[PDB]
Amino acid sequence: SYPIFTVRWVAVHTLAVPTIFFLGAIAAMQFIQR
Amino acid sequence: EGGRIPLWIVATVAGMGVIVIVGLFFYGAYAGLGSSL
Amino acid sequence: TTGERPFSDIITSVRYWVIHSITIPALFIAGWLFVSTGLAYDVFGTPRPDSYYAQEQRSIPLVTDRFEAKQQVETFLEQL
Amino acid sequence: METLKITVYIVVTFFVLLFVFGFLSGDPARNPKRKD
Amino acid sequence: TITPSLKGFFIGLLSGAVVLGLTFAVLIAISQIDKVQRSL
Amino acid sequence: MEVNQLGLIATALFVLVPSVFLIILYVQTESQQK
Amino acid sequence: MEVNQLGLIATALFVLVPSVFLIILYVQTESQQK
Amino acid sequence: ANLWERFCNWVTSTDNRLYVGWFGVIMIPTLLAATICFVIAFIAAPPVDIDGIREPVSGSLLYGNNIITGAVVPSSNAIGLHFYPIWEAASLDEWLYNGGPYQLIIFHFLLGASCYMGRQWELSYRLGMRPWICVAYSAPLASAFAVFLIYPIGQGSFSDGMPLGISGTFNFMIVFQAEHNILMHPFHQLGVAGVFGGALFCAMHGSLVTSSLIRETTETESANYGYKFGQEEETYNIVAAHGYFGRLIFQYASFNNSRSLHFFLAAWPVVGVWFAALGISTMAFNLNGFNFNHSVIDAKGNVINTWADIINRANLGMEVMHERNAHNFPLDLA
Amino acid sequence: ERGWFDILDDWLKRDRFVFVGWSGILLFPCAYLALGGWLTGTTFVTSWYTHGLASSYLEGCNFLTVAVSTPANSMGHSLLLLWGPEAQGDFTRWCQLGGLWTFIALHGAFGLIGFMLRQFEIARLVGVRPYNAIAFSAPIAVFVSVFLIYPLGQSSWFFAPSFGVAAIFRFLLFFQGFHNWTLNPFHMMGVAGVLGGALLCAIHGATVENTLFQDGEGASTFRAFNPTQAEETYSMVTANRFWSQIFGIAFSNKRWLHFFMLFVPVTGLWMSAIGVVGLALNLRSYDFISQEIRAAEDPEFETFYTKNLLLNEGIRAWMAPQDQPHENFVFPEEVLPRGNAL
Amino acid sequence: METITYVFIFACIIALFFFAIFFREPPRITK
Amino acid sequence: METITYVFIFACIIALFFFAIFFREPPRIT
Amino acid sequence: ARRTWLGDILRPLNSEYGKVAPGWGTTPLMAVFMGLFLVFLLIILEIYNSTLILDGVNVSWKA
Amino acid sequence: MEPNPNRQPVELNRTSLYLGLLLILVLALLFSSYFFN
Amino acid sequence: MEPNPNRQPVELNRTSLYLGLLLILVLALLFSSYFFN
Amino acid sequence: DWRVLVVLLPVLLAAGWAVRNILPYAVKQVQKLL
Ligand code: CLA
Ligand code: CLA
Ligand SMILES: CC(C)=CCC/C(C)=C/CC/C(C)=C/CC/C(C)=C/CC/C(C)=C/CC/C(C)=C/CC/C(C)=C/CC/C(C)=C/CC/C(C)=C/CC1=CC(=O)C(C)=C(C)C1=O
Ligand SMILES: CCCCCCCCCCCCCCCC(=O)OC[C@H](COP(=O)(O)OC[C@@H](O)CO)OC(=O)CCCCCCCCCCCCCCC
Ligand SMILES: CCCCCCCCCCCCCCCC(=O)OC[C@H](COP(=O)(O)OC[C@@H](O)CO)OC(=O)CCCCCCCCCCCCCCC
Ligand SMILES: CC1=C(/C=C/C(C)=C/C=C/C(C)=C/C=C/C=C(C)/C=C/C=C(C)/C=C/C2=C(C)CCCC2(C)C)C(C)(C)CCC1
Ligand SMILES: CCCCCCCCCCCCO[C@@H]1O[C@H](CO)[C@@H](O[C@H]2O[C@H](CO)[C@@H](O)[C@H](O)[C@H]2O)[C@H](O)[C@H]1O
Ligand SMILES: CCCCCCCCCCCCO[C@@H]1O[C@H](CO)[C@@H](O[C@H]2O[C@H](CO)[C@@H](O)[C@H](O)[C@H]2O)[C@H](O)[C@H]1O
Ligand SMILES: CCCCCCCCCCCCO[C@@H]1O[C@H](CO)[C@@H](O[C@H]2O[C@H](CO)[C@@H](O)[C@H](O)[C@H]2O)[C@H](O)[C@H]1O
Ligand SMILES: CCCCCCCCCCCCO[C@@H]1O[C@H](CO)[C@@H](O[C@H]2O[C@H](CO)[C@@H](O)[C@H](O)[C@H]2O)[C@H](O)[C@H]1O
Ligand SMILES: CCCCCCCS[C@@H]1O[C@H](CO)[C@@H](O)[C@H](O)[C@H]1O
Ligand SMILES: CCCCCCCS[C@@H]1O[C@H](CO)[C@@H](O)[C@H](O)[C@H]1O
Ligand SMILES: [Cl-]
Ligand SMILES: [Cl-]
Ligand SMILES: [Fe+2]
Ligand SMILES: [Mg+2]
Repeated sequence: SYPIFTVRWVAVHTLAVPTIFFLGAIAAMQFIQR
Repeated sequence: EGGRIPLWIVATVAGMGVIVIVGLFFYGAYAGLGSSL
Repeated sequence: TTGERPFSDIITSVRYWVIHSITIPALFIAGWLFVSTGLAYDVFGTPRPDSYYAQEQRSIPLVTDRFEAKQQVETFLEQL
Repeated sequence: METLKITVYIVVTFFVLLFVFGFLSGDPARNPKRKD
Repeated sequence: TITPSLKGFFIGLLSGAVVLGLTFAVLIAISQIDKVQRSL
Repeated sequence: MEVNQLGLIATALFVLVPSVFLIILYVQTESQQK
Repeated sequence: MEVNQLGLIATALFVLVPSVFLIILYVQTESQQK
Repeated sequence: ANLWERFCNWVTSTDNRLYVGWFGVIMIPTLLAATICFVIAFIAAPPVDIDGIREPVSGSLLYGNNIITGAVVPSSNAIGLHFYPIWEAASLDEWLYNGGPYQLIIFHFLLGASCYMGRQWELSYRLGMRPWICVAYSAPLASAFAVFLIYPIGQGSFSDGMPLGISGTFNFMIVFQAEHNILMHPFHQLGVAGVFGGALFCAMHGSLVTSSLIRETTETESANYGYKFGQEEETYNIVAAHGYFGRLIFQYASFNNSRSLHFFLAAWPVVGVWFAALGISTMAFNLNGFNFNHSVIDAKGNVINTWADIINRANLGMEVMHERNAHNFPLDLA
Repeated sequence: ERGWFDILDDWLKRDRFVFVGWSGILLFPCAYLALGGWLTGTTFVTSWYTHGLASSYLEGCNFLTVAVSTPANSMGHSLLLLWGPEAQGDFTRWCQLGGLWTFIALHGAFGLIGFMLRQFEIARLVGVRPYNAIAFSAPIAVFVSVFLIYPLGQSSWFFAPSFGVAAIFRFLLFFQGFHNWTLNPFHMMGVAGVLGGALLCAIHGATVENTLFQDGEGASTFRAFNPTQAEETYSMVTANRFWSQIFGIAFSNKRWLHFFMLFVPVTGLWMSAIGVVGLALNLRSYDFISQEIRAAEDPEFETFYTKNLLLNEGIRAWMAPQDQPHENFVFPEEVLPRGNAL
Repeated sequence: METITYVFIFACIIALFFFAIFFREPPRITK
Repeated sequence: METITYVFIFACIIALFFFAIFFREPPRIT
Repeated sequence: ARRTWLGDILRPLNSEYGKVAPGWGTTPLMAVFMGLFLVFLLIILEIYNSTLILDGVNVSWKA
Repeated sequence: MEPNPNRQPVELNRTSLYLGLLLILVLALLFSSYFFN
Repeated sequence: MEPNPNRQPVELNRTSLYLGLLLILVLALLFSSYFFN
Repeated sequence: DWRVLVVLLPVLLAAGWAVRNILPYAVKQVQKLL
């Protein structure tokens, strides 16, 4: 009944996908010591 | 199945995840790089 | 409504979480590894804590030439 | 200066008394609907 | 002659051409596939 | 020439104040219904 | 104070010219019929 | 009705061109006193020894100021938080030298403005309105209290209260930055969000209502004649406004409820300015903006500067220069 | 009639969750890249080679101190394209040279154009007047004057604002110390428009909410409004009386009120932009000449204007060596202006 | 002359307040 | 500044002559 | 309306109000000239900017 | 409040405007020299 | 000549006059210091 | 570079798992449109 892939789907993922990636990256940075 | 996991549980778990990650970021202000030490 | 499935329907569905209990952690772990492996430093050219200065140098490696800027940074990085 | 002090003390007291006694004069009743 | 920056210029020119070309190709394609429904 | 420093404003206001008075009166006369 | 000598005429005209323009428009509005 | 009863009736009358009211009984004389003293002082007051170091600062027009540089100068540091009414001075000459007008003005103003806030409740009650306009006005009021009263209390002197002037205001801001790093304080950042956002939402609401005005006029007349004071029908199409703004962003990001929309318009700037007021009121007790000076260090221990450290260099410039003759000991502790 | 253009037009203008339109072809990639560039830079990219600063989460900065910093002064006003003669296609060197700054600034600029085109497009399709687009000219005037015109009049992009919280704070303080920007009447009109706008926002919202008609039984009054209702939800007549009696004047015309709400902050931002165009050329309101002549001749003459210049002089001397590292300033302790003790 | 000018403009503004309040176009209810 | 002032007044006068001649209220027989 | 000698001579030049070519007409050719003009502006910008550096073109007072 | 019956319209015709402007401008042309002195 | 039909009456109401005078006077109060310099 | 593979390894395994869990519903959506 409802479509799965839409313009809305793309817009959501262009933001969501890098966000989670970036958050994991910044999470890891919290353990870096000089 | 569209409606099985109640929205209030999703909100609570999602919210708790935000608090944990931001909490980690605050912990990092006091340890390692950017800690002044 | 504009036709697309309601977000509330989607994020409460089993099939969504079947998919995203995998995709979300995978991306998070990928990001983690981007930093933990040190690849992030080399992609963007960001100094590691031990690569801001040479051991006895106390002068900042500032770019001072427009068209020989790329070579200047290279020269600076050799001096490490 | 003493005369000025006394004058201002009297002026201020006068207006303060007006404010207190004014609000004591059935203020809740001074509205357009339920006068209570 | 073709200085390095003239080559760089052509590269930037082609990259923009490719970005714009592909964008409009994809949008034209999707527009033709998913047409709006109108009354006759 | 070392002229009086208030001469300019004196002249400008001498011209503008009454000229404006007249202009106001004329224009409001014209705008009245005929 | 050693101020700019044209400051007075500049200020005066800056006030008077547009103020007068508005007064002209206002008064000729009032004098119209209805 | 007796004299008192008729007087009360007049005071609280809904038919006065300007509402008086009980708060008005205090507001009117205090604001008049503050206004009259301010005007006289701004025009004619001699130089004031703000910092108590016998270095009088000229604030008034007749003593070499213009509109931009002119001020009513804060009272002497020698006075501190001491009450300095006219009758405490040996003479008006002394009173003026020591900045007596400042105290007279700010105390009368703050009382009158507090009563202005009370008066707003009061009239709303007389008119059968809801009562919270005065709550909106508490944001700017609290901000006036912050700079004129709370900060001086925290610092121990009305000499550190904000001057009553355009350049004196900037002086207060620059020194505040030097001593509290206000820019790096989240309450001031919230304040900026409140005023930047308030301006944004003002322009937003203005543009959206104007965009959706219903055609009631000809090309040659102002569209404003399309609305008549007290008409029962709404003058714009909110459904059309929502249809526009919901498409500009997305549907659920736009308001379709006017009451909710207007609440948001009230709450955003008000809350932000509350936080701004609280920034100043809490930096009054020296809980300052974030300090990340030398926060980033390399493997050896070399300081790697951030933009925070560049802010620090600017702050140091303000610090070492301000009140250049006032400090005898190495730390500026208040 | 119904060719490929018209078919493409149909699809672009579909009523969907996120409207696209023709303007979306410009807007979405430029906006996405500007935002993406900022997030990328502040997370991973240094400012060591351009500024001698750390500027990313990777280096240990926090949300307040991260930035995408401007290129080095020696870059002049180079567009600094990835494939340009500075970076020569090398992505790493491009990042190290401040290429992300021009990337963000330029995509940001074309993004704002796309957004304002979007405002025009949607308004036309929905059949409303385009006042929202018009009001958005103010944010555009600000972005263009500050991020483009200002540095273009200066020596290089270096002196443009860097994209960061603390970096922007630095920009404010620089403008105080070097331009005495608080003294500028165009900035002052800007302040009046912003604070006046915030005032109008607060007062109008509060007035509506406190002159509501009772249109329901609820003590929570939000449900007692219908989007499609013909009637005003609040009393303009009561609102008008209240303000007339409180303040002396009140709005009586709702259309004027709402236009005035557009006018005030929009005009203010425009005025501030004009001031910054002047500062691009160091054409400042720095001084009052009369004040300076008097003060120079009369060492007992002091105003808040003279006090603030002393602060500026401190800002300049103390911040310049680290803030302008390309100048190689060495100011020996003895030359630094300082008051007593401090 | 500057003081006179500044005080003049200020006085004109105060006079304007008086007229704007007391000699305003009176709000009249219509439809 | 004086010369400008004198020439300005003179120029306004000549302009007035123009309007007073060519844009006069036309004399009419009723 | 008043006819004049000059008005009559110029009449043909103001007689085709609203006259259009059908459909898209010369829009495609317009687009090509616009595209070329954009490239032209980009070239002169990049020369002035020292982003495009050409032999024998020294962008300075010294040439 | 009832209208004041003593109110009268005011007029200045075009000729009077021109005569008045002539008077003002010529007076200023005459007096200006003495103002400048 | 026949009248020009494009001619239109012009208006400025009292509120607009007040708003306009306020703008002007306040702009003068602001810019005057810089004019005197 | 080996880290590129190590970093993108979770990403590609996640995209594949998402395809396997949506392919019956993705083929169904595309065939409906065509
Ligand atoms: C509409 C969307 C859009 C717009 C307006 C821009 C605009 C810009 N980009 Mg961005 N970009 C986009 C989308 C967009 N980009 C996308 C989707 C990506 C991901 C791939 C990028 C990735 C990107 C990078 C990495 C960079 C830019 C850069 C730039 C700038 C320079 C572009 C240039 O000089 O090209 C010139 C090309 C054109 C103007 C197109 C020409 C088309 C004409 C009309 C046709 C002629 C071409 C012809 C067919 C080819 C023949 C050539 C032959 C002779 C060899 C400019 C601000 C640079 C910048 O920001 O540096 C600081 C830069 O480094 N972009
Ligand atoms: C905020 C920017 C902005 C906005 C919202 C508008 C809005 C409008 N324009 Mg104006 N215009 C602008 C800026 C803008 N314009 C600029 C800077 C110019 C050049 C002088 C023009 C020239 C112009 C003309 C001649 C006309 C309009 C018209 C219009 C209207 C119809 C839409 C249109 O034609 O858009 C035009 C499209 C754009 C502005 C988007 C341009 C995107 C470019 C091509 C991307 C280029 C990328 C670049 C090559 C990358 C390299 C960068 C380099 C530094 C390396 C509408 C009111 C028309 C109108 O009035 O009709 C009644 C009209 O006739 N515009
Ligand atoms: C080159 C290539 C690839 C081209 C292809 C382009 C293409 C076709 C793309 C399509 C695919 C696609 C969509 C991709 C998406 C890419 C992507 C994710 C881009 C992101 C772009 C980007 C950075 C966006 C920034 C995000 C953004 C807009 C943030 C702002 C959101 C925000 C906080 C909005 C404010 C919301 C809010 C509460 C507003 C209140 C304002 C207010 C009080 C208004 C007053 C008011 C309100 C009313 O409500 C009504 C009623 C009335 C009366 C009224 O007074
Ligand atoms: C800082 C702003 C100040 C607001 C403070 C108030 C705090 C309250 C939070 C309100 C925040 C506003 C969000 C409303 C949210 C809300 O409260 O409504 C809830 C709403 C519920 O929708 P449904 O579950 O019904 O699903 C939608 C479908 O039914 C529609 O087909 O979900 C959303 O709209 C969120 C979608 C996320 C957006 C993802 C799309 C990203 C695309 C990018 C957008 C482009 C914009 C265009 C410009 C380029
Ligand atoms: C309630 C906590 C205080 C937070 C401030 C928000 C509400 C009060 C401010 C309004 C001042 C504007 C002038 C009055 C405007 C006015 O007259 O308002 C009127 C509006 C509607 O009035 P009603 O009579 O319908 O409802 C109020 C009561 O009668 C209960 O029904 O009141 C509300 O919506 C109150 C909402 C409270 C719900 C809690 C809000 C919490 C906000 C969260 C803030 C977090 C800050 C985050 C920063 C990082
Ligand atoms: C540059 C570049 C590019 C691109 C890119 C991109 C597009 C990116 C992206 C990106 C992204 C897109 C990212 C992201 C992100 C994110 C994040 C990092 C986040 C976050 C967050 C947070 C942390 C949150 C928080 C908060 C808030 C805000 C609010 C309230 C609360 C809280 C606290 C929750 C390219 C390749 C073309 C090329 C060249 C260059
Ligand atoms: C519309 C209202 C606005 C308010 C205006 C304020 C009015 C201020 C009037 C001040 C009156 C002058 O006050 C005058 O000062 C002299 C000296 O300066 C004071 O001097 C007097 O008191 C001191 C007390 O120690 C004695 O030493 C002295 O011998 C005695 O003459 C008196 O108190 C008074 O005669
Ligand atoms: C040192 C301080 C110690 C505090 C001691 C505590 C004593 C408190 C004093 C209470 C006396 C006030 O008493 C109050 O006075 C006023 C004025 O006369 C009365 O009279 C009023 O009546 C009605 C009330 O509806 C009003 O409309 C009317 O205008 C007014 O005359 C109030 O009805 C009465 O309640
Ligand atoms: C130094 C600063 C000076 C600034 C000078 C600015 C000058 C401004 C001139 C305003 C000109 C107004 O021009 C005036 O317009 C009105 C309408 O409004 C016209 O009036 C016309 O319309 C009205 C209204 O329907 C009729 O009642 C009237 O009979 C008819 O003639 C006048 O015939 C014309 O003279
Ligand atoms: C700095 C220098 C400035 C100097 C300022 C000089 C200002 C002089 C003010 C002149 C005011 C004229 O006053 C104006 O008179 C006209 C008639 O003439 C009145 O108009 C009245 O009569 C006319 C004619 O019968 C009717 O069309 C109109 O409906 C009616 O209101 C206006 O109600 C009044 O506003
Ligand atoms: C937004 C991230 C886009 C990724 C850009 C591609 C990196 S490109 C490449 O990466 C190498 C790392 O092995 C570097 O050594 C090298 O200098 C660099 O040019
Ligand atoms: C994307 C650039 C927009 C330029 C628009 C030029 C349209 S061009 C036009 O297109 C029609 C169908 O759409 C055809 O029938 C016709 O042959 C062609 O000339
Ligand atoms: Cl100081
Ligand atoms: Cl000390
Ligand atoms: Fe409204
Ligand atoms: Mg850390």
